[PDB]
Parts: sequence; C-alpha cells; structure tokens
Amino acid sequence: SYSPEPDQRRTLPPGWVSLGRADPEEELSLTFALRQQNVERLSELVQAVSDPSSPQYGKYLTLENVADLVRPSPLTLHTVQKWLLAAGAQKCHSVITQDFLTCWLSIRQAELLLPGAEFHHYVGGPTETHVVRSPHPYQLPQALAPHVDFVGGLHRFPPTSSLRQRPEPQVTGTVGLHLGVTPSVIRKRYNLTSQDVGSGTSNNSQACAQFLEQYFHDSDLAQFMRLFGGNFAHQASVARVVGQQGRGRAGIEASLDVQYLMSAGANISTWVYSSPGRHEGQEPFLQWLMLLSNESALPHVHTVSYGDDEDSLSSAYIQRVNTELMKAAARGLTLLFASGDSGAGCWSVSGRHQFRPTFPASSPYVTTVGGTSFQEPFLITNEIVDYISGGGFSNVFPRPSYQEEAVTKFLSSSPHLPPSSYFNASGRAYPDVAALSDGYWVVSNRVPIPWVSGTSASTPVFGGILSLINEHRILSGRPPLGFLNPRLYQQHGAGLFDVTRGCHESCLDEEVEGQGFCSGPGWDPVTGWGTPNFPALLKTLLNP
Ligand SMILES: *[C@@H]1O[C@H](CO)[C@@H](O)[C@H](O)[C@H]1NC(C)=O
Ligand SMILES: *[C@@H]1O[C@H](CO)[C@@H](O)[C@H](O)[C@H]1NC(C)=O
Ligand SMILES: *[C@@H]1O[C@H](CO)[C@@H](O)[C@H](O)[C@H]1NC(C)=O
Ligand SMILES: *[C@@H]1O[C@H](CO)[C@@H](O)[C@H](O)[C@H]1NC(C)=O
Ligand SMILES: [Ca+2]
Repeated sequence: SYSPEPDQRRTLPPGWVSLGRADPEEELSLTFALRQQNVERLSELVQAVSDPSSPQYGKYLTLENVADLVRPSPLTLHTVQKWLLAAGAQKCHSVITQDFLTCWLSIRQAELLLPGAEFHHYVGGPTETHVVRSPHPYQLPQALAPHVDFVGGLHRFPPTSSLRQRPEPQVTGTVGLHLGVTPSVIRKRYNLTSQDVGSGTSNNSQACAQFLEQYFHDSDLAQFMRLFGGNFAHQASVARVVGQQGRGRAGIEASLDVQYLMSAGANISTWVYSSPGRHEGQEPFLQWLMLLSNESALPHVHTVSYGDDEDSLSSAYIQRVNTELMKAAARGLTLLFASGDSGAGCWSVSGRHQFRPTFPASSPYVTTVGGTSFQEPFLITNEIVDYISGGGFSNVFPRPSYQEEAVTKFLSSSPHLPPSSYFNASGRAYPDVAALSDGYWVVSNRVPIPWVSGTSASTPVFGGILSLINEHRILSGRPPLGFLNPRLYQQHGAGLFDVTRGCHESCLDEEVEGQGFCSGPGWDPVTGWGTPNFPALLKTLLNP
C-alpha cells in the first residue's frame, strides 16, 4: 500500500479539542477524488479561452464539455466502485464530471478501507464546529494509485473565527464626520454612480462563499440595506441559499460577504453558499468545490474567503484543487480569493524564518484580492497598503507566463526586497488586485458591527464591481470575463488605481522586523495591480 498524503499536516490546530474516539458503528461520509483524464489538454484550453489575444477567447466550455474531457476512465470508475461496494459503501453520490464520489461508511468499514485511519471527534472555535478526523496517516492499495488522488475528510480541519478583539466602544473628541467603511464609501471611492447598478434584464448573477460555522440571515441583509442602501437600487434578499439547512446564529464573516457583494454589485441576483450544521466527514471547501461541478448553470462571479497555509497541504490535494479551479476557468467562471490577513506570513522552518503563502490564493488560476486602507480616517482619498494584506510567492506553482513581465519588473526594481531566504522568487506571485479591507460595517443578528477588517471584505467588493462589468458585457452580447488574470496582466492593470505606498506584515524578528514585501509603482505582491476605478476599468473590459 502507499500513503497518498504523507505530506498533509495532521497536527491539531489551535483552539481545537479531541473529544473521543469515533464509535465503530457511527456513519460518516467520505469524498473520493478520482483520477481525471486529459488534464494537460484542459490547461491548454484554459490558456486559449482566457487569452484576449486568442481567437478562442470567451468561447468557454459547458460543464458537459468539461465532463467529456476530464471524467475518469471506465477502468477507474469500475475499479473504485467495486472497491467501495466491497467495503460496504452506501448512498453514494457522484457529480456531472464524474471525478468525485461520496459514500457513507461506518467508522469500522472506513478504517478497514483506509488502513492507518483512526477516527476521533474534534470540536473547535467559538461556535463549536464539529468534525471527525484521523491524527494518523492512511494508506490505499497500490492498485488504486492510478485511480484515486486522495480521500477527503481524513485530516484537514475547517476554518474557525479569530478570537482577536476588535477595538472597544470609546469616547473621542472627534467622533468623526463619519466612522468607517460603508457601501456609500465604497461606491464613492471606486466611482460607482447611483446609475451603476444591475438592470435585471439579463440573467447575470453572482455568488459569495465562506466556510465558518455561521448562518446567513436574510433579515440582516434587509436591515443592512435599509441602513446603508438608501442611495442605490438594491435587492434586500438573496436569490438562492446553497448548503444551509435550518435556523442558526449569524456571524460577522457570513454577513460581510453578502452584504457588500450586493453593494458593490448592486441589483444583481446573488447566491450565498453557507454550510453550517453537522456534516462531520465533509471538508467544507472541498464540498463547495466538488459541487461547482454538479450544476451546469452557475453565477458568473464567485467571491471566496478560504485559505490554508500552502505548506500544510498535501501535493495530492493542492494539485487536484488547482485542477478544479482550472475546470472553473474553462467554463468562464471568475473565481476571486482573499489574499489573506497575515501579510507575507511567518513560517518557522529549519531553525529559521521565511514567508508563508496561502492557498487557494497562490493558485495561478484565481484572481487573488489584497487589501488597502485610507491614509486619514474619515476621508476617502488615496489608498495605501493595509498592513494585513496577504501576498507573496508560491512554493508549489511556478510563475504563470501571464505575470512574467510584471514580476520580473518588481524583482529587478523594488528597492525594498526582503532577504532571498524568505521567499521563492520562482513562484506564482500574488495578489493580482486589491480593495479596501479596513473598518467595514456589517449587520449580524440585527446588530450593526463596526471595525470589520480583512481581505474577506475587499474580495466581495472587487467581485461585485466585476459582476457589474459582466452585466455590461452580457447586455452587449459578449461572454463574461471568466478567468481574468491573463487579460488583466496583458493590459498592465489598466483602469486600476495603482497602490504605491506601504508594506504588509511578516515575522516580528531581527531580520525583516515585522515587514514583508512593499508596494510600489505597478504590480506588487501586496496589492497586485491595485484597486478598481469602475468607469476606467469598465472601458478596458468591453471588447473583446
Ligand atoms: C449532484 O446533483 C444531483 C442532482 O441533480 C444530486 O442527485 C447529486 O447528489 C449531486 N451530487 C452530490 C455529490 O451532491
Ligand atoms: C433592479 O432589478 C430589478 C429586477 O430584479 C428590475 O426590475 C429593476 O428595474 C432594476 N433596477 C434598475 C435601477 O435597473
Ligand atoms: C520554489 O518554487 C518552485 C515552483 O516555481 C517549486 O517547484 C519549488 O519546490 C519551490 N521551492 C521550495 C523549497 O518549496
Ligand atoms: C475616482 O475618480 C476620481 C476622479 O474623480 C479619482 O480621483 C479617483 O482616483 C477615482 N477612484 C479610483 C479608485 O481610481
Ligand atoms: Ca503598485
């Protein structure tokens, strides 16, 4: 047998507790990632459909097209099906691309199927998220090496919300003319007029996902929109909620994404993806990702807050997830990911420090969004770096060709380069773009909450503005932008406000002294090309 994921971290993350051994007779649901075909061909098709210089630009695959391409061989399907049925799998589901298969097993059956697996219950975080995972590595038969990439639900823990304290209520002697960031502030700064809203006359649509154990509240959105939405046409309900069953407590992150996607992309049909509630063998992100490939008609724009440390992931998992992002890019979906909230990050390895990139932010196949702030508090002038803004260089994926010029220019030109030991100059660099990330208002459980901060905020803002641009494209009879990066870099970030002041954070240590990369003229790995000036950016994304 062999371990498919020797290099997946299995360590118990902070704020989690091991509760007990799972009962042999408990049932759990494990997702099996099956061996795809024609993946190299898929990468060629993506290169073509996303390159604005190609005759094939915008000619995206249907989900049917993708499935016909990448779906596993008959041998793979038959070998895995026989293998699972034998072990006692039940109530399995697949997806249209046929490259995921999820099945219920008993804990006993599962630990026979996957020798080494030892399932325990864990709880984590302020809302007591529950999972069942193995601290021990697992093995597959050699006969499955050709057929199975990995088994979801074994190791990787879902995200839990920070216990970091926001600023307390307080007096000042300047209570401001206006505290913090609201929809009005966003739309003013990025030059959306009141006319800059969806018309509902196409079937343009957009989507956000996050993966903390929090529930979406339509009531909070309604209140948010009454508070903040007075001066632009808006919708006060989502078009669809995917993944949420039952009633439960709202949270800041689950409020932020929707409330501000629907402010930046106003009067556009919006989905929410939101799977709180018990599914202990599911990984939340993998579930979401798998399910993209199970629905043919999707929103064009998806704004996603999710990250691990890149180094924590198995090769098997990270490479497969990257292929799933490729599949989405082949279909003309624009997937945006928050760049992270720890700057360049900090990783202690081999007695030393280096930067710590995150994934999927590091995927060459997503638009990754960093964070800016204003210089003075009250006042919506020029943008600078928000110190938390995630960025840096992959240790896994090589610099994609579409950022060769931009990155080489930065590396050759930047007067503030960190020590070379701290980063991988060869790697995919991010972010690609940026928006405000400091001091948002949300409504959660019917309470307005200020000082909400992070690239989780910037990300739905940037996405909404893209979704409004798509509305223009679609009404004029053109395909949506889809995978944006090739075009954006080819166009040297035209239409974006170039962020040139400030650096993001890193190790508080004797060498880099709390700073990672610095922003500069043009593309940098703190803010990318920078922030959306709508009317200017719109002009650059109309033809082709
Ligand atoms: C995919 O979609 C079909 C509904 O069309 C459903 O029956 C199936 O269970 C879905 N797959 C998964 C893994 O959820
Ligand atoms: C907003 O969209 C709705 C359809 O959902 C449409 O009736 C309305 O005209 C739109 N408002 C504007 C200002 O385009
Ligand atoms: C540096 O990045 C490249 C990808 O461009 C990768 O192949 C290599 O493993 C990385 N180095 C380390 C030490 O991870
Ligand atoms: C919004 O437009 C004004 C010009 O009226 C410009 O000063 C500002 O930079 C624009 N916003 C962005 C983000 O470029
Ligand atoms: Ca810059």
